[PDB]
Amino acid sequence: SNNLDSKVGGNYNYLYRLFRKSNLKPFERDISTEIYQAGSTPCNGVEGFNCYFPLQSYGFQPTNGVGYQPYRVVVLSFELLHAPATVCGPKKSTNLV
Amino acid sequence: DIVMTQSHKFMSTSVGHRVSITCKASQDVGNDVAWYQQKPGQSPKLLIYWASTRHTGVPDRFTGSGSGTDFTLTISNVQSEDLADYFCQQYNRYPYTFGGGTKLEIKRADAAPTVSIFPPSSEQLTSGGASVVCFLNNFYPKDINVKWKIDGSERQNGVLNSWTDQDSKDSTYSMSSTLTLTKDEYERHNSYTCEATHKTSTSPIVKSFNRNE
Amino acid sequence: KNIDGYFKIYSKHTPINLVRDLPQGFSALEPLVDLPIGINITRFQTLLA
Repeated sequence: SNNLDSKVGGNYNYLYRLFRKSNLKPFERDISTEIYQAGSTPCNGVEGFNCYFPLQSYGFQPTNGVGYQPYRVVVLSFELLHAPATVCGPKKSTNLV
Repeated sequence: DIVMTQSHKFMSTSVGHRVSITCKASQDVGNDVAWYQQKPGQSPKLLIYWASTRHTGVPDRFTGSGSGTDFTLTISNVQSEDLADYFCQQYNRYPYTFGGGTKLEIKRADAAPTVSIFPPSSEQLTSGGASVVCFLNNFYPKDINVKWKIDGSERQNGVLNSWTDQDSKDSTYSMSSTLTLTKDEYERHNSYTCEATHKTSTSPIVKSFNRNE
Repeated sequence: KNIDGYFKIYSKHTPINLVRDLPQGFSALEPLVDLPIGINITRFQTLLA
């Protein structure tokens, strides 16, 4: 979707977290847009004082290579839990033998 | 460029407590730990040189510890005259690249401000300028709410604030605001109102003065 | 318990003759529902009437 979602000069409207103190669990989102510290040196928010800040935007460019093109990925999260399954596949139900 | 990474950019310590500022420097200076003492309106002075000896005029309450990249300026019994900005630096060679800095604040109780509305002179209207004078002194803290009322109408544009540092005598604050007005905008209004909102009393200080006196 | 964001609820109801202490008996629990919450739970409280 390099002709619809990307913009000329860089679509810097969306952000994403880069570094975190701990790993995330599945089916968990991080909507916290605050900036945290990286190492032992306290930087306290804004950019400066030599910290690895996780603030980074998307480099979407339509006139660039295929490595930076925006891709509309829809993750079909299929799973098998302890609940009784109802969402089956397109198979014709036969009789009982 | 050498970036002097400091822990805190703004602190506050009242009288009787100990303030510890640890500046994690990105360079290894060894025993060359130096600090500053910047008075408001005066020249800066040396506070601690070589991390073990104080300057002439520095009292015994200002001590120091640490060496190299890890050092902590141990300051105990902070008084009202200890208002100074501390920079992590070195006295070995050039250039002197500094960092952000840490401002010290002495905590106290709140105080009621004094509002005095003064009209501009008649000779300023000949050139085509006007300035509404409203002063606010002896208040705490610095986050005060000053509103402008021009004939009952609230005005937000054309407000130029002027803030100062902490006082050294009784640790008070002072902030002024000048309303920039032209010749035509001043002659169409008569009564001005400068109000100050404080927390020491439920009745705010409201002052008014007529242009015709 | 919460394992990888998948919360499990095990329910069991049985009568007993108890007054004060802990019943030193034996019982087997059964699962009732499954809640894939996907969130982190570190502390909790107890709701009482």
